[PDB]
Amino acid sequence: PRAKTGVVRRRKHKKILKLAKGYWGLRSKSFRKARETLFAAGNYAYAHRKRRKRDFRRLWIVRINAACRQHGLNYSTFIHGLKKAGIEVDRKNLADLAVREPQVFAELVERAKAAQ
Amino acid sequence: MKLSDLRPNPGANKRRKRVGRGPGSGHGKTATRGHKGQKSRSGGLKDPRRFEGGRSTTLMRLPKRGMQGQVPGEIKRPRYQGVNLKDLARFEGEVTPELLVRAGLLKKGYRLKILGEGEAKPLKVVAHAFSKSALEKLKAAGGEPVLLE
Amino acid sequence: PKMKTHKGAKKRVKITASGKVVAMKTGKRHLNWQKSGKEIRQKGRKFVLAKPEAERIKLLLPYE
Amino acid sequence: VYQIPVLSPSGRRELAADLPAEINPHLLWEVVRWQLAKRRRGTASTKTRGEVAYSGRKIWPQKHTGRARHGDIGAPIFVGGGVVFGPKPRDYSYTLPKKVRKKGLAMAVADRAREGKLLLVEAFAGVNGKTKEFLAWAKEAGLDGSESVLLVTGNELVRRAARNLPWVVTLAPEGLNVYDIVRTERLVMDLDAWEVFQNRIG
RNA sequence: GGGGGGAACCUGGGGAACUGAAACAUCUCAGUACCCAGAGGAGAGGAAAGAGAAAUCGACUCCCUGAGUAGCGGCGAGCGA
RNA sequence: CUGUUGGGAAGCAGCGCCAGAGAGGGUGAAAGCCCCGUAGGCGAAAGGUGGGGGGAUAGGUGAGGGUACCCGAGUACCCCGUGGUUCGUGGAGCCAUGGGGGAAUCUGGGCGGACCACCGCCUAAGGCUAAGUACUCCGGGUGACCGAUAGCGCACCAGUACCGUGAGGGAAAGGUGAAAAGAACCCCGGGAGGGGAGUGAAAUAGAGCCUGAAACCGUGGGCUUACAAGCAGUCACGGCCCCGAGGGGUUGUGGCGUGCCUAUUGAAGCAUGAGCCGGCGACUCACGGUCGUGGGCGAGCUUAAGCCGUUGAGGCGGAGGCGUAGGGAAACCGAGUCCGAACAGGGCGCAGCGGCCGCAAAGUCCGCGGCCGUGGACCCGAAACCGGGC
RNA sequence: GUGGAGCCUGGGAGUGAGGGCGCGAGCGAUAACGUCCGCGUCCGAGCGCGGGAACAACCGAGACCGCCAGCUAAGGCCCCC
RNA sequence: GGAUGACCCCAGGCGGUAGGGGAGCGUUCCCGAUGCCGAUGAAGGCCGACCCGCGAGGGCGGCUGGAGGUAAGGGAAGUGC
RNA sequence: GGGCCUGACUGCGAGGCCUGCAAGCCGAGCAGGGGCGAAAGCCGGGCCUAGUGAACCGGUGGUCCCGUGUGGAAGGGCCAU
Ligand SMILES: NC(=[NH2+])NCCC[C@H](N)C(=O)O
Ligand SMILES: [Mg+2]
Ligand SMILES: [Mg+2]
Ligand SMILES: [Mg+2]
Ligand SMILES: [Mg+2]
Ligand SMILES: [Mg+2]
Ligand SMILES: [Mg+2]
Ligand SMILES: [Mg+2]
Ligand SMILES: [Mg+2]
Ligand SMILES: [Mg+2]
Ligand SMILES: [Mg+2]
Ligand SMILES: [Mg+2]
Ligand SMILES: [Mg+2]
Ligand SMILES: [Mg+2]
Ligand SMILES: [Mg+2]
Ligand SMILES: [Mg+2]
Ligand SMILES: [Mg+2]
Ligand SMILES: [Mg+2]
Ligand SMILES: [Mg+2]
Ligand SMILES: [Mg+2]
Ligand SMILES: [Mg+2]
Ligand SMILES: [Mg+2]
Ligand SMILES: [Mg+2]
Ligand SMILES: [Mg+2]
Ligand SMILES: [Mg+2]
Ligand SMILES: [Mg+2]
Ligand SMILES: [Mg+2]
Ligand SMILES: [Mg+2]
Ligand SMILES: [Mg+2]
Ligand SMILES: [Mg+2]
Ligand SMILES: [Mg+2]
Ligand SMILES: [Mg+2]
Ligand SMILES: [Mg+2]
Ligand SMILES: [Mg+2]
Ligand SMILES: [Mg+2]
Ligand SMILES: [Mg+2]
Ligand SMILES: [Mg+2]
Ligand SMILES: [Mg+2]
Ligand SMILES: [Mg+2]
Ligand SMILES: [Mg+2]
Ligand SMILES: [Mg+2]
Ligand SMILES: [Mg+2]
Ligand SMILES: [Mg+2]
Ligand SMILES: [Mg+2]
Ligand SMILES: [Mg+2]
Ligand SMILES: [Mg+2]
Ligand SMILES: [Mg+2]
Ligand SMILES: [Mg+2]
Ligand SMILES: [Mg+2]
Ligand SMILES: [Mg+2]
Ligand SMILES: [Mg+2]
Ligand SMILES: [Mg+2]
Ligand SMILES: [Mg+2]
Ligand SMILES: [Mg+2]
Ligand SMILES: [Mg+2]
Ligand SMILES: [Mg+2]
Ligand SMILES: [Mg+2]
Ligand SMILES: [Mg+2]
Ligand SMILES: [Mg+2]
Ligand SMILES: [Mg+2]
Ligand SMILES: [Mg+2]
Ligand SMILES: [Mg+2]
Ligand SMILES: [Mg+2]
Ligand SMILES: [Mg+2]
Ligand SMILES: [Mg+2]
Ligand SMILES: [Mg+2]
Ligand SMILES: [Mg+2]
Ligand SMILES: [Mg+2]
Ligand SMILES: [Mg+2]
Ligand SMILES: [Mg+2]
Ligand SMILES: [Mg+2]
Ligand SMILES: [Mg+2]
Ligand SMILES: [Mg+2]
Ligand SMILES: [Mg+2]
Ligand SMILES: [Mg+2]
Ligand SMILES: [Mg+2]
Ligand SMILES: [Mg+2]
Ligand SMILES: [Mg+2]
Ligand SMILES: [Mg+2]
Ligand SMILES: [Mg+2]
Ligand SMILES: [Mg+2]
Ligand SMILES: [Mg+2]
Ligand SMILES: [Mg+2]
Ligand SMILES: [Mg+2]
Ligand SMILES: [Mg+2]
Ligand SMILES: [Mg+2]
Ligand SMILES: [Mg+2]
Ligand SMILES: [Mg+2]
Ligand SMILES: [Mg+2]
Ligand SMILES: [Mg+2]
Ligand SMILES: [Mg+2]
Ligand SMILES: [Mg+2]
Ligand SMILES: [Mg+2]
Ligand SMILES: [Mg+2]
Ligand SMILES: [Mg+2]
Ligand SMILES: [Mg+2]
Ligand SMILES: [Mg+2]
Ligand SMILES: [Mg+2]
Ligand SMILES: [Mg+2]
Ligand SMILES: [Mg+2]
Ligand SMILES: [Mg+2]
Ligand SMILES: [Mg+2]
Ligand SMILES: [Mg+2]
Ligand SMILES: [Mg+2]
Ligand SMILES: [Mg+2]
Ligand SMILES: [Mg+2]
Ligand SMILES: [Mg+2]
Ligand SMILES: [Mg+2]
Ligand SMILES: [Mg+2]
Ligand SMILES: [Mg+2]
Ligand SMILES: [Mg+2]
Ligand SMILES: [Mg+2]
Ligand SMILES: [Mg+2]
Ligand SMILES: [Mg+2]
Ligand SMILES: [Mg+2]
Ligand SMILES: [Mg+2]
Ligand SMILES: [Mg+2]
Ligand SMILES: [Mg+2]
Ligand SMILES: [Mg+2]
Ligand SMILES: [Mg+2]
Ligand SMILES: [Mg+2]
Ligand SMILES: [Mg+2]
Ligand SMILES: [Mg+2]
Ligand SMILES: [Mg+2]
Ligand SMILES: [Mg+2]
Ligand SMILES: [Mg+2]
Ligand SMILES: [Mg+2]
Ligand SMILES: [Mg+2]
Ligand SMILES: [Mg+2]
Ligand SMILES: [Mg+2]
Ligand SMILES: [Mg+2]
Ligand SMILES: [Mg+2]
Ligand SMILES: [Mg+2]
Ligand SMILES: [Mg+2]
Ligand SMILES: [Mg+2]
Ligand SMILES: [Mg+2]
Ligand SMILES: [Mg+2]
Ligand SMILES: [Mg+2]
Ligand SMILES: [Mg+2]
Ligand SMILES: [Mg+2]
Ligand SMILES: [Mg+2]
Ligand SMILES: [Mg+2]
Ligand SMILES: [Mg+2]
Ligand SMILES: [Mg+2]
Ligand SMILES: [Mg+2]
Ligand SMILES: [Mg+2]
Ligand SMILES: [Mg+2]
Ligand SMILES: [Mg+2]
Ligand SMILES: [Mg+2]
Ligand SMILES: [Mg+2]
Ligand SMILES: [Mg+2]
Ligand SMILES: [Mg+2]
Ligand SMILES: [Mg+2]
Ligand SMILES: [Mg+2]
Ligand SMILES: [Mg+2]
Ligand SMILES: [Mg+2]
Ligand SMILES: [Mg+2]
Ligand SMILES: [Mg+2]
Ligand SMILES: [Mg+2]
Ligand SMILES: [Mg+2]
Ligand SMILES: [Mg+2]
Ligand SMILES: [Mg+2]
Ligand SMILES: [Mg+2]
Ligand SMILES: [Mg+2]
Ligand SMILES: [Mg+2]
Ligand SMILES: [Mg+2]
Ligand SMILES: [Mg+2]
Ligand SMILES: [Mg+2]
Ligand SMILES: [Mg+2]
Ligand SMILES: [Mg+2]
Ligand SMILES: [Mg+2]
Ligand SMILES: [Mg+2]
Ligand SMILES: [Mg+2]
Ligand SMILES: [Mg+2]
Ligand SMILES: [Mg+2]
Ligand SMILES: [Mg+2]
Ligand SMILES: [Mg+2]
Ligand SMILES: [Mg+2]
Ligand SMILES: [Mg+2]
Ligand SMILES: [Mg+2]
Ligand SMILES: [Mg+2]
Ligand SMILES: [Mg+2]
Ligand SMILES: [Mg+2]
Ligand SMILES: [Mg+2]
Ligand SMILES: [Mg+2]
Ligand SMILES: [Mg+2]
Ligand SMILES: [Mg+2]
Ligand SMILES: [Mg+2]
Ligand SMILES: [Mg+2]
Ligand SMILES: [Mg+2]
Ligand SMILES: [Mg+2]
Ligand SMILES: [Mg+2]
Ligand SMILES: [Mg+2]
Ligand SMILES: [Mg+2]
Ligand SMILES: [Mg+2]
Ligand SMILES: [Mg+2]
Ligand SMILES: [Mg+2]
Ligand SMILES: [Mg+2]
Ligand SMILES: [Mg+2]
Ligand SMILES: [Mg+2]
Ligand SMILES: [Mg+2]
Ligand SMILES: [Mg+2]
Ligand SMILES: [Mg+2]
Ligand SMILES: [Mg+2]
Ligand SMILES: [Mg+2]
Ligand SMILES: [Mg+2]
Ligand SMILES: [Mg+2]
Ligand SMILES: [Mg+2]
Ligand SMILES: [Mg+2]
Ligand SMILES: [Mg+2]
Ligand SMILES: [Mg+2]
Ligand SMILES: [Mg+2]
Ligand SMILES: [Mg+2]
Ligand SMILES: [Mg+2]
Ligand SMILES: [Mg+2]
Ligand SMILES: [Mg+2]
Ligand SMILES: [Mg+2]
Ligand SMILES: [Mg+2]
Ligand SMILES: [Mg+2]
Ligand SMILES: [Mg+2]
Ligand SMILES: [Mg+2]
Ligand SMILES: [Mg+2]
Ligand SMILES: [Mg+2]
Ligand SMILES: [Mg+2]
Ligand SMILES: [Mg+2]
Ligand SMILES: [Mg+2]
Ligand SMILES: [Mg+2]
Ligand SMILES: [Mg+2]
Ligand SMILES: [Mg+2]
Ligand SMILES: [Mg+2]
Ligand SMILES: [Mg+2]
Ligand SMILES: [Mg+2]
Ligand SMILES: [Mg+2]
Ligand SMILES: [Mg+2]
Ligand SMILES: [Mg+2]
Ligand SMILES: [Mg+2]
Ligand SMILES: [Mg+2]
Ligand SMILES: [Mg+2]
Ligand SMILES: [Mg+2]
Ligand SMILES: [Mg+2]
Ligand SMILES: [Mg+2]
Ligand SMILES: [Mg+2]
Ligand SMILES: [Mg+2]
Ligand SMILES: [Mg+2]
Ligand SMILES: [Mg+2]
Ligand SMILES: [Mg+2]
Ligand SMILES: [Mg+2]
Ligand SMILES: [Mg+2]
Ligand SMILES: [Mg+2]
Ligand SMILES: [Mg+2]
Ligand SMILES: [Mg+2]
Ligand SMILES: [Mg+2]
Ligand SMILES: [Mg+2]
Ligand SMILES: [Mg+2]
Ligand SMILES: [Mg+2]
Ligand SMILES: [Mg+2]
Ligand SMILES: [Mg+2]
Ligand SMILES: [Mg+2]
Ligand SMILES: [Mg+2]
Ligand SMILES: [Mg+2]
Ligand SMILES: [Mg+2]
Ligand SMILES: [Mg+2]
Ligand SMILES: [Mg+2]
Ligand SMILES: [Mg+2]
Ligand SMILES: [Mg+2]
Ligand SMILES: [Mg+2]
Ligand SMILES: [Mg+2]
Ligand SMILES: [Mg+2]
Ligand SMILES: [Mg+2]
Ligand SMILES: [Mg+2]
Ligand SMILES: [Mg+2]
Ligand SMILES: [Mg+2]
Ligand SMILES: [Mg+2]
Ligand SMILES: [Mg+2]
Ligand SMILES: [Mg+2]
Ligand SMILES: [Mg+2]
Ligand SMILES: [Mg+2]
Ligand SMILES: [Mg+2]
Ligand SMILES: [Mg+2]
Ligand SMILES: [Mg+2]
Ligand SMILES: [Mg+2]
Ligand SMILES: [Mg+2]
Ligand SMILES: [Mg+2]
Ligand SMILES: [Mg+2]
Ligand SMILES: [Mg+2]
Ligand SMILES: [Mg+2]
Ligand SMILES: [Mg+2]
Ligand SMILES: [Mg+2]
Ligand SMILES: [Mg+2]
Ligand SMILES: [Mg+2]
Ligand SMILES: [Mg+2]
Ligand SMILES: [Mg+2]
Ligand SMILES: [Mg+2]
Ligand SMILES: [Mg+2]
Ligand SMILES: [Mg+2]
Ligand SMILES: [Mg+2]
Ligand SMILES: [Mg+2]
Ligand SMILES: [Mg+2]
Ligand SMILES: [Mg+2]
Ligand SMILES: [Mg+2]
Ligand SMILES: [Mg+2]
Ligand SMILES: [Mg+2]
Ligand SMILES: [Mg+2]
Ligand SMILES: [Mg+2]
Ligand SMILES: [Mg+2]
C-alpha cells in the first residue's frame, strides 16, 4: 500500500505557526522562519527562568540597601548582623518589609546592629 | 479464544530500525553511516571478508596445500560413512544399511562402516566394513558381524 | 543468488571441528638453504589463524 | 481428556477425545499468520527509473546553466519519475512446519471443547438443501444464530443449506483450518467430520 | 508458391562497451545490448556413432534437486557443469 | 409493506418474508426482499475451434540355413588454425570445422578425458515428429495494488499540443446538483460584470461551479509606533482593549540575547545551501550468509518441484538438504587421527537437571530483528566509452 | 578499593583531517594563531552556565524539570553594575 | 517492601557530536467487520485560553463540510521533509 | 694456538619474548644415530644485534599417496631444494 503525506505535514506546520503567533513578518507566517524563531525562543525562556531568580534577588538587595542606609548602615553590614542574630527572613521579604512595614524593618536593623 | 486474542509472545515480532527519519530517532541525517568516505556511499566498500586496502591479503599470502584435482574432475570411488555401536542401540535383531538410512543414521550413496564408540549389542549387523575395535566389541557382546562385498 | 564458495580459501585453509581455521605456516616455499632445520621443521606444521582473520575466512566458506 | 456433547435421535450422548490439554496462543497466532499470508495476491507494483517511459537524455548540460545538475527526467527526484524501492510482485507464502499446523489444528478444536462450544451430531435430520430446513434443524440443535458457527460436514446438501446464513461458515472436513475455527464462536461437526479430523491430528 | 506486417516470446548469422578485476592487457561484463535473416502460435530440440561405471540407463523438452558440488581461473576478480 | 425524521430512507420504529442467492454495484442517505445482478440453471441458424469420442485410410508383421551384395565421402581419420563445454594449452579427450592429406562397409567404424592393452557402450557423414516449455498486442477474473504531482507518457479528443531539418523528444488538462430545476422577467452597464426576482435541502453548489489548506493581496476593527541602535525573541513590570483574586490581545520601559542547515580544529560568521508556500522526494526487495530472538520437534529436524482439494481450506509429496565423527594432500584409519622408527612429544579431535517419568538440550524447521555477500542496493549528479540509426 | 569498575564470548558501530593550552624535546631564528613527537588537559561533543569588556579550548564549574528561597566558586564590591 | 509492573518508601544516576541500545507516536493498507459510528452530519478544513500525555500525539467543544469512517487486539509497508 | 672432528644433526618440542595480522626471536627437555672429553658435561653453526623477500607459476631429487571402466601411462600430491 501507498502512504502519501496526506494530512500529516500540514498539521505539523500548523502547530508550529500557532506557537509563533505574534512574531514579526515571516517569523509568524512562514513555517521555516517560525521554527527558527521558536528554537531561539525556547532557549531564551529556559535561560531566563534561571535568570529571573537572579534578577529579583538583585532588586531586593538594592531596595534593602536603600532602606538600610536610611538607618546608618550598608547592606553588607546588615546582612552580617542578621546572620549573627540568627534571623533568617529572606531578601524577598526583607525588601517587602522595607517598603510596606518600615517599623518592622527598623526593628530588624536594630537587632542586626546589636548582634554585631 | 477469538481473533482479537491472537497475539504473538513478547519479542516474537520486533520493530524494524528505520533510519534517516529525523533528529529525535537517533538515526537522522547520516542514517548511522557517519561522515563521508567510501563506506557511507551507496554501494559502499569492497568485500570486507577479503579486501585489505590494496595490500596483499591475509588469505592470499597463505600457501596452497594438497591435491586440488583436475579435469575431468572427481574420481569415482566407493565412499564410507561411520556409524557407532551406540547409534545401533535402538535396533533389534538385524541391522542393515537400508535400515540405518531410514533411521536417519546413514546417508544414501555411502557404504556402511561400523565404529567402536558405545556398547555393542547382540545384533546381526550387516555392513561394508568395521573398525578393529568395533569388530572386537561386537564379537564379545554376542553379535554377528556380516561383511559385504 | 546464493553465496559462492571462495576457492582461493578452500584451497589454502581448513575449518576444524570446533570452528578454528587452520593453515600451513608460511616462509618455506623457497630460499631454504640457509634456514636451520628448526625453521624448516616448524614451518612444516599447520597453525591456527588469529581469531579476527579466521572469522573473515569462514564467511568465505558458507557450505563447509 | 475432554467430554464432548453429541446430538442424537437417542438424545445428548457423550464422547471423549484426547485433545491437547495445553493451548499455546502464540502457536495459534503463527498458524493464522501463515494462513493469511499465503493467500496474499502480492500484486502491488511500481515502476523504477529504468522502467518509466522517458528517454535517457541529459535534460540540460552539467555545468554553467545556473540550475541544479540532472540526468534524465525518469530520476525519482522528478515529479513523474521512477519510484524508489516501491513494491514489486511478491510471494508472501512460506512453509509453516507441518507439525505446527497439525498441532494448531488440535489446539484450536481443544479451545472450543474446553469452552463447551464444540458440538458433534450424528445427522442433520431433514435438511435436504434448503436454508429454511437447516434453520428448523438449527433451532432444535440449540443454534439460534446468536453465536457464529463453523459448520464442518461432508454432506454437500447440508453445506448448501447453511452457507448463505450470515452467522454460519461452512467447511468440508478436509478443509478444517484454525483461522476458520478461531473466527467463529461455535464449532459444529459431523461424526464423520470428527473422524477425518482425528485422523488429521493423529 | 513467394514478397510485407505482428507487443513480447523463439531459432540462426553477426556481435560491443561502460563496468568488475579498487590501475590494466589475459579474464569480466557477455555471446549480454544491438544489427540481420527466419519461424510460428509457439519456436528450438528430439528417437543414441548418447551417457559413463551403475555388471547400469534408455529420444527430446521443461521444473525441482544434485550444487555453488565437480572443476575452470593473471588458481586473481570471478566463472560454473 | 407500514409509520416516522428528512429535499430524499435504504436511517429509526412495527410486523413480515427469501436464501443452492447475505459477491458486488446502483437507486435523493446506510436496502438480502426497488433496480442491475448473485446462487443455480438455459442457449446458436452462421462462422471459428475441436488435443476429447466415433469412423475411414496410409502404414504395420515369420523362422532358421547359406551368400558376403548393401548399410549415407572429399566423410571418417591424422595434422594445422579456431569455436563449444566447467575446461583460459592444460596430461586436453569429446562435439563442431576454415586449410592440407585422405579411408573402409560390420573381420566395417565412433566413444568411455593424452596414449596402449583389455573390457564394455554406441552405430556418424539424409529427413520429419505431437505433448509437457516461453511470451502477452488481445478477452476475462482477482488484488493487506494507485487514486489525478499517484496509477501507463495519456482517466480528459495524447504519442496530441509544442520542440527538433531529422532520427527523436514530449506535456498540461478529472469532479455543479438528487434532478438542469443551468436563474424568465426587471434594474445599472457598450459589453463584461453585478443587484433584485426565481430554482434548489444547500447558490461563497451559479457553471472562472464538491471540499477549498498555505504562500500571496485587500477592506474593517483593537493595541501600538515619528530621540530611536535591531538574529527581532525572551524574562519582568506597567498602560490600554477584550472575555467574565482568572485569562486572551497589544507593547512602553528595564534585563538577557551572534539565524537555520551543511562542512569543519574552529562559523553569527564576510564559507555551502535556501525568495516564500503547497505537493513529490532518499537505507528497500529477492536469494544466500551470520548472530540474536519467539515458537515447533529433538538424534533427529525438514521437505522441493509437483499432485489432489479449495475457490481467500487445506493436505499429500522424503527426491533432496542440514545434523548424527573426526583426522589426513591422499591411500586410509577411526574416538581417534596426522607428523614420526616411536608404544616419544605435539597439532587437530573425543565425555545435563530432578521424582522409568517429567524437565532441559545437540540439532533442525518456521516467524521476527540486526548486520554481511550478490544485484542500481540510501537517493540525486558527471566528464566519458560502446552499439544501431539520423 | 562494589565502580556506568574489571575479565570472558558474541552482535552493532563510528573513528583512522584534530585543535588550543601547560610541561618535556627535536625542527625553525632562545620566529609564527609554525611544525613534529612525549605526559596531561580542555574544546572537539560542554559555541550550555559565572568570570576574563567582547572571545571553542585562560580561571570557576560538568546544565533531568520547576521556585519572585538560601550558601558559595572564580571574579568582584566609586557610578554604568 | 509486595511477591512478581499493583503501588508506595529510601537512595543514587540522568551535558553530549559520530555511533550503540531501549520505549513510544502518527500515516496507508488487511483481519477484527454480513459488525460498529454516521444526514440528530463521515472524512477533510478552520478556531479553541479546555482535558489527557514527558513528548511525538490523543480527546472534547464551536464553526465549516456534505458521505463516508472504523475500536480493543494483532498483521503488512510506496510510512513522517 | 693445537688435537680429534661435522651437532652448519634427523624426528619433535614444555614454556615464553615480541606482536593488529602475517612474520620475527629464545628455548629446556625426550628419541634416533653421532662428535669431543677420564669425567662432569658440551654440541640442533658462527660473542650478539644487519647480510633479506609472503603468495602465485614453474624446475630438479626423492617418495610411491591419487591415477577419470580396469592394468599401466600422462599429469598431479607429499618431502627436500
Ligand atoms: N464447500 C463449502 N461449503 N465451501 C465453503 C463455502 C463456499 C463459498 N465461499 C461460500 O461461503 O458460500
Ligand atoms: Mg512523503
Ligand atoms: Mg499527499
Ligand atoms: Mg500535509
Ligand atoms: Mg513537518
Ligand atoms: Mg490541518
Ligand atoms: Mg501534527
Ligand atoms: Mg507581537
Ligand atoms: Mg507577519
Ligand atoms: Mg500570511
Ligand atoms: Mg519547541
Ligand atoms: Mg530554567
Ligand atoms: Mg541563563
Ligand atoms: Mg543561583
Ligand atoms: Mg554608610
Ligand atoms: Mg553570609
Ligand atoms: Mg542568610
Ligand atoms: Mg515487520
Ligand atoms: Mg528488513
Ligand atoms: Mg528499536
Ligand atoms: Mg517508523
Ligand atoms: Mg526522529
Ligand atoms: Mg538506536
Ligand atoms: Mg546520535
Ligand atoms: Mg541534516
Ligand atoms: Mg552520507
Ligand atoms: Mg552504524
Ligand atoms: Mg545500523
Ligand atoms: Mg552503518
Ligand atoms: Mg556521511
Ligand atoms: Mg567529517
Ligand atoms: Mg568521519
Ligand atoms: Mg554529509
Ligand atoms: Mg573525513
Ligand atoms: Mg570523503
Ligand atoms: Mg566513514
Ligand atoms: Mg555519495
Ligand atoms: Mg548511485
Ligand atoms: Mg562505489
Ligand atoms: Mg603495493
Ligand atoms: Mg576437491
Ligand atoms: Mg564431461
Ligand atoms: Mg543373533
Ligand atoms: Mg585459488
Ligand atoms: Mg611455506
Ligand atoms: Mg616446496
Ligand atoms: Mg645462518
Ligand atoms: Mg640447523
Ligand atoms: Mg639445513
Ligand atoms: Mg621434515
Ligand atoms: Mg553441501
Ligand atoms: Mg559435515
Ligand atoms: Mg498482497
Ligand atoms: Mg504486495
Ligand atoms: Mg510507479
Ligand atoms: Mg507497475
Ligand atoms: Mg532513468
Ligand atoms: Mg531509461
Ligand atoms: Mg524509458
Ligand atoms: Mg516515450
Ligand atoms: Mg524511452
Ligand atoms: Mg537511455
Ligand atoms: Mg538517450
Ligand atoms: Mg545516453
Ligand atoms: Mg545537468
Ligand atoms: Mg556546475
Ligand atoms: Mg541562481
Ligand atoms: Mg535548478
Ligand atoms: Mg536555480
Ligand atoms: Mg536526473
Ligand atoms: Mg540518464
Ligand atoms: Mg528516463
Ligand atoms: Mg511531466
Ligand atoms: Mg509515475
Ligand atoms: Mg520514490
Ligand atoms: Mg532505488
Ligand atoms: Mg532510483
Ligand atoms: Mg510472483
Ligand atoms: Mg521475509
Ligand atoms: Mg513458498
Ligand atoms: Mg460469505
Ligand atoms: Mg455465510
Ligand atoms: Mg463470521
Ligand atoms: Mg466466510
Ligand atoms: Mg524476404
Ligand atoms: Mg512473415
Ligand atoms: Mg547466436
Ligand atoms: Mg543465415
Ligand atoms: Mg556469433
Ligand atoms: Mg543473436
Ligand atoms: Mg564491433
Ligand atoms: Mg573491457
Ligand atoms: Mg556496469
Ligand atoms: Mg559487474
Ligand atoms: Mg566487484
Ligand atoms: Mg577496473
Ligand atoms: Mg576500480
Ligand atoms: Mg583507469
Ligand atoms: Mg577492462
Ligand atoms: Mg563470455
Ligand atoms: Mg533484449
Ligand atoms: Mg518476418
Ligand atoms: Mg502450447
Ligand atoms: Mg519444429
Ligand atoms: Mg534413427
Ligand atoms: Mg550434497
Ligand atoms: Mg561465460
Ligand atoms: Mg437530513
Ligand atoms: Mg416529510
Ligand atoms: Mg420506507
Ligand atoms: Mg427494520
Ligand atoms: Mg455468495
Ligand atoms: Mg452487498
Ligand atoms: Mg450493494
Ligand atoms: Mg446499515
Ligand atoms: Mg458502509
Ligand atoms: Mg443493495
Ligand atoms: Mg454460474
Ligand atoms: Mg448465470
Ligand atoms: Mg522386418
Ligand atoms: Mg532370414
Ligand atoms: Mg560386402
Ligand atoms: Mg550410418
Ligand atoms: Mg551426400
Ligand atoms: Mg582440431
Ligand atoms: Mg572456450
Ligand atoms: Mg578449447
Ligand atoms: Mg591446467
Ligand atoms: Mg578440452
Ligand atoms: Mg579415445
Ligand atoms: Mg573432429
Ligand atoms: Mg576441416
Ligand atoms: Mg564391430
Ligand atoms: Mg575396425
Ligand atoms: Mg568421432
Ligand atoms: Mg577422435
Ligand atoms: Mg562414451
Ligand atoms: Mg579411459
Ligand atoms: Mg574392442
Ligand atoms: Mg555409447
Ligand atoms: Mg527439426
Ligand atoms: Mg498429443
Ligand atoms: Mg509444436
Ligand atoms: Mg510444446
Ligand atoms: Mg501463460
Ligand atoms: Mg488484461
Ligand atoms: Mg489508497
Ligand atoms: Mg479507493
Ligand atoms: Mg491533475
Ligand atoms: Mg498523470
Ligand atoms: Mg485533488
Ligand atoms: Mg505516469
Ligand atoms: Mg491506456
Ligand atoms: Mg504525466
Ligand atoms: Mg496528464
Ligand atoms: Mg489536448
Ligand atoms: Mg535541431
Ligand atoms: Mg515540427
Ligand atoms: Mg531528444
Ligand atoms: Mg456532481
Ligand atoms: Mg454532475
Ligand atoms: Mg443529495
Ligand atoms: Mg445597456
Ligand atoms: Mg442603459
Ligand atoms: Mg447578464
Ligand atoms: Mg450591480
Ligand atoms: Mg444577476
Ligand atoms: Mg427558494
Ligand atoms: Mg436539511
Ligand atoms: Mg450545511
Ligand atoms: Mg462554503
Ligand atoms: Mg457547496
Ligand atoms: Mg458528491
Ligand atoms: Mg468551490
Ligand atoms: Mg475560491
Ligand atoms: Mg489594517
Ligand atoms: Mg538626544
Ligand atoms: Mg517618542
Ligand atoms: Mg527587550
Ligand atoms: Mg523586574
Ligand atoms: Mg492580561
Ligand atoms: Mg505577553
Ligand atoms: Mg503584559
Ligand atoms: Mg535589573
Ligand atoms: Mg547577532
Ligand atoms: Mg560566537
Ligand atoms: Mg532546523
Ligand atoms: Mg547547507
Ligand atoms: Mg566544505
Ligand atoms: Mg574547509
Ligand atoms: Mg579550514
Ligand atoms: Mg550575521
Ligand atoms: Mg551575512
Ligand atoms: Mg565562497
Ligand atoms: Mg552565509
Ligand atoms: Mg565546499
Ligand atoms: Mg529561485
Ligand atoms: Mg513569503
Ligand atoms: Mg514543502
Ligand atoms: Mg537495512
Ligand atoms: Mg525494493
Ligand atoms: Mg532482503
Ligand atoms: Mg537473518
Ligand atoms: Mg532463526
Ligand atoms: Mg515442528
Ligand atoms: Mg515431516
Ligand atoms: Mg545442497
Ligand atoms: Mg578432509
Ligand atoms: Mg608418511
Ligand atoms: Mg594425539
Ligand atoms: Mg590435546
Ligand atoms: Mg524442547
Ligand atoms: Mg529450537
Ligand atoms: Mg556482519
Ligand atoms: Mg542491478
Ligand atoms: Mg546504477
Ligand atoms: Mg538500489
Ligand atoms: Mg544493501
Ligand atoms: Mg562530448
Ligand atoms: Mg574504453
Ligand atoms: Mg577510450
Ligand atoms: Mg575509443
Ligand atoms: Mg554509426
Ligand atoms: Mg557489576
Ligand atoms: Mg562509563
Ligand atoms: Mg566504558
Ligand atoms: Mg546491535
Ligand atoms: Mg545495528
Ligand atoms: Mg573514518
Ligand atoms: Mg571503519
Ligand atoms: Mg588515513
Ligand atoms: Mg592522521
Ligand atoms: Mg589535519
Ligand atoms: Mg597530533
Ligand atoms: Mg598530524
Ligand atoms: Mg603546548
Ligand atoms: Mg607555570
Ligand atoms: Mg614545550
Ligand atoms: Mg626530541
Ligand atoms: Mg598549530
Ligand atoms: Mg608556539
Ligand atoms: Mg614551539
Ligand atoms: Mg593535546
Ligand atoms: Mg568533527
Ligand atoms: Mg569547559
Ligand atoms: Mg569533555
Ligand atoms: Mg563557547
Ligand atoms: Mg552568555
Ligand atoms: Mg566564557
Ligand atoms: Mg564573559
Ligand atoms: Mg562582562
Ligand atoms: Mg572566550
Ligand atoms: Mg581561540
Ligand atoms: Mg565554553
Ligand atoms: Mg549532570
Ligand atoms: Mg552570602
Ligand atoms: Mg575570591
Ligand atoms: Mg569592574
Ligand atoms: Mg551598586
Ligand atoms: Mg543524555
Ligand atoms: Mg537499553
Ligand atoms: Mg504505531
Ligand atoms: Mg505521521
Ligand atoms: Mg488494499
Ligand atoms: Mg468486511
Ligand atoms: Mg463497512
Ligand atoms: Mg446509527
Ligand atoms: Mg453541522
Ligand atoms: Mg482515508
Ligand atoms: Mg489537537
Ligand atoms: Mg468536522
Ligand atoms: Mg458510500
Ligand atoms: Mg482517521
Ligand atoms: Mg481499521
Ligand atoms: Mg489496534
Ligand atoms: Mg491477527
Ligand atoms: Mg505489502
Ligand atoms: Mg518514500
Ligand atoms: Mg680453539
Ligand atoms: Mg675418529
Ligand atoms: Mg609457544
Ligand atoms: Mg604474533
Ligand atoms: Mg627483522
Ligand atoms: Mg642423544
Ligand atoms: Mg648419544
Ligand atoms: Mg653422546
Ligand atoms: Mg670416549
Ligand atoms: Mg654422552
Ligand atoms: Mg638441545
Ligand atoms: Mg664469528
Ligand atoms: Mg653472524
Ligand atoms: Mg668461535
Ligand atoms: Mg629470516
Ligand atoms: Mg614465496
Ligand atoms: Mg597472481
Ligand atoms: Mg606446483
Ligand atoms: Mg617446487
Ligand atoms: Mg612425482
Ligand atoms: Mg596407485
Ligand atoms: Mg585408468
Ligand atoms: Mg598388462
Ligand atoms: Mg592400481
Ligand atoms: Mg612403467
Ligand atoms: Mg608420477
Ligand atoms: Mg621444503
